[PDB]
Amino acid sequence: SEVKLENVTENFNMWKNNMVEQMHEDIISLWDQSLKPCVKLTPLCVGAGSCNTSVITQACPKVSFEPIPIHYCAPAGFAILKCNDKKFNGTGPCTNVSTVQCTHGIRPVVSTQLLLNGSLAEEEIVIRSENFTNNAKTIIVQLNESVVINCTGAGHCNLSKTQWENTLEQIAIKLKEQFGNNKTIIFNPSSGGDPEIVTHSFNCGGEFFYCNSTQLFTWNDRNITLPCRIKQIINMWQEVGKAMYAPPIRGQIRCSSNITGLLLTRDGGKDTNGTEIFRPGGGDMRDNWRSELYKYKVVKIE
Amino acid sequence: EVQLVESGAEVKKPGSSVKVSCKASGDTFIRYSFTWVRQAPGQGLEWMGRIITILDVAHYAPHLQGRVTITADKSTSTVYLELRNLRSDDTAVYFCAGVYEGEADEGEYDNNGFLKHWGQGTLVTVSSASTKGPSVFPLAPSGGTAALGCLVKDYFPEPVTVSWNSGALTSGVHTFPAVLQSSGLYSLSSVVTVPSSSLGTQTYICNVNHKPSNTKVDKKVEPK
Amino acid sequence: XNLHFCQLRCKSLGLLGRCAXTFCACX
Amino acid sequence: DIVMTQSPATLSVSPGERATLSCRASESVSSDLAWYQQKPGQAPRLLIYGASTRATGVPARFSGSGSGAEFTLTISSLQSEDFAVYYCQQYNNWPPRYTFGQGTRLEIKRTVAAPSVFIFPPSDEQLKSGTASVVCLLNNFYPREAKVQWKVDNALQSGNSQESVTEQDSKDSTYSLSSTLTLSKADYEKHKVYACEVTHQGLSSPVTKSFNRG
Ligand SMILES: *[C@@H]1O[C@H](CO)[C@@H](O)[C@H](O)[C@H]1NC(C)=O
Ligand SMILES: *[C@@H]1O[C@H](CO)[C@@H](O)[C@H](O)[C@H]1NC(C)=O
Ligand SMILES: *[C@@H]1O[C@H](CO)[C@@H](O)[C@H](O)[C@H]1NC(C)=O
Ligand SMILES: *[C@@H]1O[C@H](CO)[C@@H](O)[C@H](O)[C@H]1NC(C)=O
Ligand SMILES: *[C@@H]1O[C@H](CO)[C@@H](O)[C@H](O)[C@H]1NC(C)=O
Ligand SMILES: *[C@@H]1O[C@H](CO)[C@@H](O)[C@H](O)[C@H]1NC(C)=O
Ligand SMILES: *[C@@H]1O[C@H](CO)[C@@H](O)[C@H](O)[C@H]1NC(C)=O
Ligand SMILES: *[C@@H]1O[C@H](CO)[C@@H](O)[C@H](O)[C@H]1NC(C)=O
Repeated sequence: SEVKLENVTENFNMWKNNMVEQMHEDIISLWDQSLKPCVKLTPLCVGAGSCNTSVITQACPKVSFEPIPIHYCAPAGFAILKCNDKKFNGTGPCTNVSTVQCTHGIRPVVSTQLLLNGSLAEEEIVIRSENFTNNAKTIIVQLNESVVINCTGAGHCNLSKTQWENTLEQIAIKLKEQFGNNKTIIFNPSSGGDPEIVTHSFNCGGEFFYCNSTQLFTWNDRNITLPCRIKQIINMWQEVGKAMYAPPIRGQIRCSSNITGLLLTRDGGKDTNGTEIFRPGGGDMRDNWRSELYKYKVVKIE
Repeated sequence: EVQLVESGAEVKKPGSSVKVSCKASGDTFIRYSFTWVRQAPGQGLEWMGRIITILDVAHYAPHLQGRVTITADKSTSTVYLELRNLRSDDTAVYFCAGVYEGEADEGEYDNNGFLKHWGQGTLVTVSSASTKGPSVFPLAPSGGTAALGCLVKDYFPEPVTVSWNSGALTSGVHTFPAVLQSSGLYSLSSVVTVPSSSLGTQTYICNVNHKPSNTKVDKKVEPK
Repeated sequence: XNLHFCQLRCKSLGLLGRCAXTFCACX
Repeated sequence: DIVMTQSPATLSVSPGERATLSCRASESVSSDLAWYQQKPGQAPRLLIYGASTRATGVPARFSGSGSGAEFTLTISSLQSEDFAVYYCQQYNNWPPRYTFGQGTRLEIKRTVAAPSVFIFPPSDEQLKSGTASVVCLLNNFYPREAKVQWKVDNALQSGNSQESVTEQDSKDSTYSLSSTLTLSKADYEKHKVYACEVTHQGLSSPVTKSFNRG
């Protein structure tokens, strides 16, 4: 036969993956179905532009919430492609593609600045961005070695100091590989915004933690104790608005997570050249999901 | 040092509306939640509603049908209770109360539903009756101990103060709680027991003070 | 996210305000 | 929705003795249960919260216990200042619909004291006004339960008399009650004998006090 055998290579775009919006909608459903606020205040506007605060009061039961691993499976008629290329930056064509019935097991965590309990890179650290040139595009950092962070809930979480320092070190190197070897890398704390954005915030065991992460993002070419506090009144992530959750059930609340990634932003401007500044980012949970689904692409079977 | 002071007594006509204020002082206002409790004469306490200051959200008791609104003014650190289309059975003492919720300004909130600090209360009388001083009639004694008194009749509104001999006579005195009559006016009696041997020797005068009508009367109670 | 309110607050600090999903972030 | 029922409605106990009040919720309220004390003419004071936590400034003789739908407030040694009304309150439901118990009045128990009865005919000054009030007085008796029967020309009356009872006396722990028979001058001058028959635990026989108009 003259016919030739060929592997089927598809094009990927982790930035325009419908699996992300789908998961985002699923996470939101699972939450409202298990952790709803006692009072929810959300802005309600009309055409002209006049708005009024909407207040919703409902039962807000609290129960020990344990991580339920989930994954996405292909419905009859479609298949889930998986890019297995090394250092896959998340876009363009993939040479070594495979198929799976469902995605790997995921333990979805809502957080900002740091990605917790996610998947690690097999080779070295990899940084991905929809457009590095654009300083308005978030940079997702996928570590290849997790860093344990334990919160004794006693108002502070602890991390290895040299291990976190080694992490910034390797991350900075990867940034040089993407912006220039002679450029100087510098990490600075958030420039501001809501507390969830300014601090490293995450939900653990159904509680909303806010940790001061200044000691973590102050660097330039033992343990690290971060001051953290639990809040009942916060800003929602599922939608714009404020909410109030019930006080903690258990007496002492602890939390042990693996730092598998980070969300950064680079300071733009043509000012002060030769150096790049990166601060902790995040806020749009879609990027949190995207950090786990970047290697998948659902395509119609044919 | 955390105290609650409420505005003075009020008298309203049916269909009118009243706004009671509660000034809070002594600590960070936004760190407390306030509740309004009412008590009709001779009845128990009733939870009306509670406002979560920092959030500026108030919750109410069922059967109120939006005739009540609870608001807070962070500027003056004052809580208000607005009651509309008042009915005569709205007459009661309204109590303002509050409790500490934690560092609400830092996002912490206990959402405690009990009441630690309380205001002195504000009497609100809803009636179509117009203020009127009381008519004081003598309850004259009809072999050693004699009883006499004064009938303080048809006055509006509460309260009324009664004393005997400018307060020098207190032993044996019994000033009864007032009774609201079918006419919408109040009425009560005040009696004292004295020794018969003192009659025709010492004078017994009951002093009746009704602030609302700025009336002050002294009636002599004779054996005749 | 509340862009309008976000922009004003960050602005009163010489920063630009922009949404970060449902949150306000100053740049 | 959540009904709080206190019992008994009235509790009588000797000073220095121990009293135990009961409160019940129509459904579990967990431990979001508080107890308050209120003196006549005064604002309520918070005694216990969290079902068993005693508030600052509250005497050590006051203590609460219970959980779910059964709670109790114990006052180990009744002092003169402890005789008043006590209310419980649940605040466990959300959306919040907090409710109070209808209360339990704690009164001083003393020995039976018969009352002295006195009847007062209306004054001429009131007659000139056009109304007529006949007052019957029951001075310093115990317990509070008493019965006043009005008779006009030996005819039992009903529906035209208002009674008023004082607070328990703080010097002899007795009570005083007044019964007022109201009529128009017209109806009053049409009758001759006005009498009030009194019945009380301390009286072996009803005590009747009366007068003849004129
Ligand atoms: C693709 O797989 C082959 C097979 O081992 C490997 O040699 C090659 O390095 C892989 N390329 C990428 C993009 O990972
Ligand atoms: C991503 O990788 C592809 C091919 O490896 C490359 O064309 C692209 O510039 C990289 N960065 C972007 C634009 O995401
Ligand atoms: C698929 O085929 C391409 C082209 O021959 C090759 O480069 C790639 O490594 C193959 N991937 C695998 C391992 O199937
Ligand atoms: C992780 O990657 C860094 C550089 O990105 C490298 O120095 C380190 O050896 C790698 N560790 C593992 C376990 O792959
Ligand atoms: C990436 O962003 C830069 C602006 O920083 C822009 O000039 C460039 O066109 C963008 N890349 C593409 C192809 O969209
Ligand atoms: C991370 O995973 C660990 C182990 O399952 C779990 O105890 C912890 O709650 C997770 N962290 C968060 C914030 O979900
Ligand atoms: C965090 O800690 C730093 C360093 O002590 C301090 O300057 C800052 O006010 C704290 N709050 C922040 C930035 O979240
Ligand atoms: C972090 O917490 C986990 C959970 O209890 C524990 O097993 C682990 O030993 C802790 N790691 C450190 C830094 O001691």
